[PDB]
Amino acid sequence: ECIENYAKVNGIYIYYKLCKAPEEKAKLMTMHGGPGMSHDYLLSLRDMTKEGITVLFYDQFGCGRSEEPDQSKFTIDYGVEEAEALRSKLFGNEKVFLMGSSYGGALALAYAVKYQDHLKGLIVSGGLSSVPLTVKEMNRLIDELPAKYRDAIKKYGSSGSYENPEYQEAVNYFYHQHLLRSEDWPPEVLKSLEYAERRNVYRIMNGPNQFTITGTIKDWDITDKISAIKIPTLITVGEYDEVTPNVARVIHEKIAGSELHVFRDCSHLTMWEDREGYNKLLSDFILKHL
Ligand SMILES: N[C@@H](Cc1ccccc1)C(=O)O
Repeated sequence: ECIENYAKVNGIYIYYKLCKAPEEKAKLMTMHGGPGMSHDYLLSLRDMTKEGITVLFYDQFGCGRSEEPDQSKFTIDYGVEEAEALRSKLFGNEKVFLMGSSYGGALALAYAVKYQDHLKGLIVSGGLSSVPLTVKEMNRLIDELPAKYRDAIKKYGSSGSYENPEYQEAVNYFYHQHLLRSEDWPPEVLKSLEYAERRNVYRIMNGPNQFTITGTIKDWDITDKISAIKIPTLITVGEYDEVTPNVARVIHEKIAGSELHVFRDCSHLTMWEDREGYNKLLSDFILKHL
């Protein structure tokens, strides 16, 4: 199994899980989405160890098993230093690959913008360089939703009545349409969702739900900066991704040399909807840039 540990990182105790590859060829660091989720829903990327790729999972500040730091530290810039601190505290001066999903991708970009010198490659799956853009795009998704659920999200949404069952059905439908297109959501995914609903980070940095981004990052946007990323970048996105491929396009358009792969018939959690295709894509990318 993977080697887990609860070591002090950048001041606070963080939880990380290192899964070493039998014949290691590259170290891949992962950043879960949210803010407030956990590494749990990214475990599917573990398969890559079978491809000589060591994968490092870890719960960010206030997430999963890691401890919650002062609320003044609930920032993307903070997560970056946390990541760097973890990357050096575990691998030292070794250049690794960084992957980020959803908010984790945005975080991955932020990190890459400052610490790309420590990276051999950047992977952004369903990530974003601008929240407003992401919001401008999710609103469109809600409008394209069958009125039944659209009116509900818009009705109880303005009254902050997220507890209402009618609003729930809509949030459920939307999720099964742009978050994970499948009947049986895997435990790992439900665990990460459960975690975000039990900790504070999600409520403070993101907001009520997946498309109600009213938290402290509602205005985050580093699009006019990501252009500085010169390292090999692989940007993926699902056809029906809640963080639309158009949002991915913006990242691709800036990062020169970057690749943009849209997973057809996939949504946000493409690592589960197409675990084999998704993993093969990432592993092939990494190995081609050792
Ligand atoms: N909270 C969702 C989508 C999202 C991420 C980041 C910002 C806004 C929305 C996720 O990470 O799966």
